[PDB]
Amino acid sequence: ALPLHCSSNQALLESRSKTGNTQISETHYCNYAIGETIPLQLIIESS
Amino acid sequence: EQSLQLTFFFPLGIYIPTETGFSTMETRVKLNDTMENNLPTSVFFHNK
Amino acid sequence: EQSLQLTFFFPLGIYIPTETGFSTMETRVKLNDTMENNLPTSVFFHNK
Repeated sequence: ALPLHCSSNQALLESRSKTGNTQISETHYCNYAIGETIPLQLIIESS
Repeated sequence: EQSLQLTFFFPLGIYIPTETGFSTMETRVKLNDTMENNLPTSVFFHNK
Repeated sequence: EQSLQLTFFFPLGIYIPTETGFSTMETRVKLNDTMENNLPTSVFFHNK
């Protein structure tokens, strides 16, 4: 299956929503945020 | 006009070990020091 | 030449819980540490 853009909390999710970087996966101390593998939101925004 | 079925997986409650823990993007976010922020218990993600 | 009526809504006084509190844009602003900054009581928005 595929990984999708999830995060540990709204803290990491807000910076993801700011920078738009849903591909690169990034980790805080014990909080993690997983990068999405297909930018389907950008796909729908392009059509 | 045919349909796909893409299957997604995602974790919750994964305890990253503090013993080798770290953080990038320290400049972007800063948590408020509470153990509910210091352990993942929930997962937030966007809908459709 | 016709008219619209769009309807707007906006909160005030929402106590965001401190226990999972956080902040982005930590480098941009820095509030002066007083409880009238540390609680929302008012809401600010632009006119026409």
